[PDB]
Amino acid sequence: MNIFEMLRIDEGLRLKIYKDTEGYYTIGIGHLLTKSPSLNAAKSELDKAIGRNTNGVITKDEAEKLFNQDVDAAVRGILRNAKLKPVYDSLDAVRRAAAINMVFQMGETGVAGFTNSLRMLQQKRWDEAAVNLAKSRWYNQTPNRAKRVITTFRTGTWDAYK
Ligand SMILES: [Cl-]
Ligand SMILES: [Cl-]
Repeated sequence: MNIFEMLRIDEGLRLKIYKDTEGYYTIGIGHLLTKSPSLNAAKSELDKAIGRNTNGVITKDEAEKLFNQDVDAAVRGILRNAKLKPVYDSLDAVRRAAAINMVFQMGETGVAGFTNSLRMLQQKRWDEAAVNLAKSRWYNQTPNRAKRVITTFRTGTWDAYK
């Protein structure tokens, strides 16, 4: 298992514009297009992301290209962030994947707001970070996915995904 397989499980694949759990226009493997209610605004972000006239539909290869870019941008956002980088460097490989999953979902600004959880992850207080992570809008809105990520941070294994 790895970050690509983990995120593909959590996010799914859809080849046609759709609204995510928040009601935002999304396509591919969790690639957020725009928070605006306008479908025309989403189609135009899509054409621009892909470099052609999509009419709201993309192929599998294009979905995978966006996906690759987004995973890469999530990693590089972690490393440029003063709050995230120290935590990330302190973690083993499996739990590093859990951090990327969260950033991918909620952006680096969002995760960097999990100050107390971050401090506990850094101190390797796994059970306590799990409890504090669960006290969040994130967990209450998307509990199945959140539990999978929390379990990964708690155990250091891919068990929640196997
Ligand atoms: Cl893009
Ligand atoms: Cl969920």
